[PDB]
Amino acid sequence: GYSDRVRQITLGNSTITTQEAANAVVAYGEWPSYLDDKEANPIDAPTEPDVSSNRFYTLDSVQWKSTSRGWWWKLPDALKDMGMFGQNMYYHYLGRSGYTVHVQCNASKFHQGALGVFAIPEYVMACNT
Amino acid sequence: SGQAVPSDVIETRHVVNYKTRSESTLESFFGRSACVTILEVENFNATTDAD
Ligand SMILES: [Ca+2]
Ligand SMILES: [Cl-]
Repeated sequence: GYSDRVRQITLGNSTITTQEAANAVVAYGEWPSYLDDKEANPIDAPTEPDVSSNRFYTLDSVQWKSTSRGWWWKLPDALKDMGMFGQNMYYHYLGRSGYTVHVQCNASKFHQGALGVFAIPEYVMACNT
Repeated sequence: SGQAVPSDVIETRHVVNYKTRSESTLESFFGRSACVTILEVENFNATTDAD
């Protein structure tokens, strides 16, 4: 019954379903976690907003055309205006976060195309001068 | 002097401090060869008291 193609993800008040997945990646084989006392740095009691902020935010959709060359976002920049996550981010000097990234693109059995979806640590890009 | 620490006046998390004051011991603070003077000497055929 259970399938690599069919998945549910629930975080806070938000759920995603997919019926045509291909497993899921856990970057570098490591699930996100809270910061341990033995690795901590700032000494103030942290804010852990939990379900207010740790939930699926859907960005504006983009259009894939035959002429599209691709798309980029940065994190946490892409979520800076997203509900209570954005408020917690901007009210504090310091923040850390893991992410579930869910990229959605359906077509038909008669369409063709392939998107590479990459999560890049420190994605530094070239300037235009 | 004032004695209060952050846990006295704010809510604090537990932070394990592994850092040491190794480099501010007197031995560490003074553990450098410092230039204290520049002397001058010469070698030539001296014909005057000054030379
Ligand atoms: Ca206290
Ligand atoms: Cl949209």
